[PDB]
Amino acid sequence: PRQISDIKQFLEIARRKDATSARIKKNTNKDVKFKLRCSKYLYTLVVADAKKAEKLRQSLPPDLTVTEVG
Amino acid sequence: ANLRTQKRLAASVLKCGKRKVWMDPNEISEISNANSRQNVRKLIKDGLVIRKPNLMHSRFRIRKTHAAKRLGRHTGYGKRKGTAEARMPSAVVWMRRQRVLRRLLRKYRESGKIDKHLYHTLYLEAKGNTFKHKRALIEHIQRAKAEAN
Amino acid sequence: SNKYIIDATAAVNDKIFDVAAFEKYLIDRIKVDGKTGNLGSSVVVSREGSSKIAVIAHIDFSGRYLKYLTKKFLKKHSLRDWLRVVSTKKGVYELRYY
Amino acid sequence: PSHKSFRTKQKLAKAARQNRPIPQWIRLRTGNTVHYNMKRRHWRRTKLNI
RNA sequence: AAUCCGGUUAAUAUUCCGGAACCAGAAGGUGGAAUCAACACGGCAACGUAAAUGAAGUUGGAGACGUCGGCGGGAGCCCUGGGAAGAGUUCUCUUUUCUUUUUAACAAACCACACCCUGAAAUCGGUUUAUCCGGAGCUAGGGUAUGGUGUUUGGAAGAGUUCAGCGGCUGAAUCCGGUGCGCUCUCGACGGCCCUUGAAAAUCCAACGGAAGUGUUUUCACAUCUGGUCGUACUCAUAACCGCAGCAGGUCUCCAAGGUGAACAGCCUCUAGUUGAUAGAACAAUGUAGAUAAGGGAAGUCGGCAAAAUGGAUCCGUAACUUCGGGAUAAGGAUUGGCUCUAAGGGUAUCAACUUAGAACU
Repeated sequence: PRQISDIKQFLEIARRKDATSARIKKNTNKDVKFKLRCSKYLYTLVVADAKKAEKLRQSLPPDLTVTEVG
Repeated sequence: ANLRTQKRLAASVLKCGKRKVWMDPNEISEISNANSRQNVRKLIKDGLVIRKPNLMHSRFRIRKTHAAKRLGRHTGYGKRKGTAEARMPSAVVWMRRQRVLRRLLRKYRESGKIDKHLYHTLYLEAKGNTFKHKRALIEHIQRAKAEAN
Repeated sequence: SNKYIIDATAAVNDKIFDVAAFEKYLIDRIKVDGKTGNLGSSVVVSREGSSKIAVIAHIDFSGRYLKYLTKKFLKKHSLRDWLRVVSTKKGVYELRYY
Repeated sequence: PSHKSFRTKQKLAKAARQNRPIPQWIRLRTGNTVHYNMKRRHWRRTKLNI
């Protein structure tokens, strides 16, 4: 219920203490959806390029619990 | 072997009614053993319980009759049980005609064929039911244009 | 443009039908524009190998129609019980037993 | 109905408990004059009127 | 004040589970803004902005309201053109018949009747299905406001659904469009009616006023915490209620598919539900409920009681009388099918809807 179009701020909310988990979604149309469970909202970020998605994934801090497609 | 509760659970699981639930008559013992919804779901997966398809309500004759009546058939004096106003009210006929006439009048005024004086004259003439259809207004406008010119 | 294929490997191996009858039935029962024999250059049935029935069309065409025509002669020869037409991939229909 | 009051819940809960048959070990006691419940009640025949 | 979806149970669910939200109240904290010109700027304006102090006292607004009648918009259902998956039929015919093809609360961006500005209008013009509006400033040109049951995404495909495989697991598909005097609910702009003018309060907001005042304020963006009691099964009725009963009685309301048709009529079907009511065997009288009857046609009877006849729609025609509104569907005639066709009535060359007229043929 919160769509994020800014990569950094998605990262910063991920670093924020309210963040509990992150999820990866790989759609058939080949876009990557980074969803970040927070305390109050779920912030999702849509990226159209695979390598930007991959560099984003490794940019997530290690302490965050990342989960693959459900 | 009473299976009224097994049929009830199947209808709930299959999202249908009992009239669609079909349970194998040759597997009554196995269906009787199945007593929970998890067991009923296992029966459905195994194929011992199947939801029958919906009964046939083909609209071929209905579509064919509608297409034929669209050509002008089945609309004689013996095929009309409602009065003319009930079948097609004169109110909606007038409303359609007025909206058509006003739309064309605005198109002609904006285009430049008629000025505000002629538009207002034809507007009140149309409201007075002087113009029966779009052509009737068209010939009147052309005749008025020729007379002025 | 679009290409459709009917696999009949099981039929030809079991002598259930021959690719000749497949081709003949398709050519004389294809109702393009509502009339048979109007194949023209837009739609052409190109039969390659004695296990395949391939149609190449330059206009819109229905795989459902191909299943319909295939279902026609299956009952005409009265072995519809032993054979069923099932689609595997896009534009592919193959015959399967029980 | 579905919309109840707690006092009605209490009254129904007692009346449901009183509408039960006798324990069998009761009948085996010496000098026992109880053989069946004289106060049984069916939901159709006799109403609580509460 | 504020909750939705999917799922789960032998029986509970807007309550449980999974996911996703929301409201009210409380406290300090991070970030941002204003401030020594203490209490922000912009726009001619209608008003806008992420913030932008406001005591007492006063005042305004929301809550907060009839009824009917069309007209416009939206959503759901209905209808429909292709696509794809299965399934029905196939002696013959049918590029076809049927099922499936779904997207919640909530968050975000976007989306023109009242009003403002320029302007001055009689050859008066704008405009509605419905004649209202204008020198108290029309038309026109440019703005402002309201902004959802609309749109684009997030939710969200991972779910639900259909289908094809494996021994719980793996593959696919869930797509692209049109339409309307259509129904259901709602919404907007209006209209008519009344010696009938169609609740209150709790609650919430705003304004006028200006107490008061490194430190001050902050209806701004963030996170943190919390939410008691009681009801919740099931029936709601040709068997769970009331009639002594498992009584042909009674008993408030919501949802509401297709065809015929004017129609929530009758008649038939789809989804759903039921197939319950002692049964069987025989066709006697008398019955009960329905049917038909030659010729006559009320001779029957207290009495046309009962039954019959009439019946929709279209065209024609319609009396005495009358309170001039009616009587009137007066009365009295004509007509109606199937099929093949032209002829108009619209929308943007192509596209879409059923309503009338006329021709033949049968």
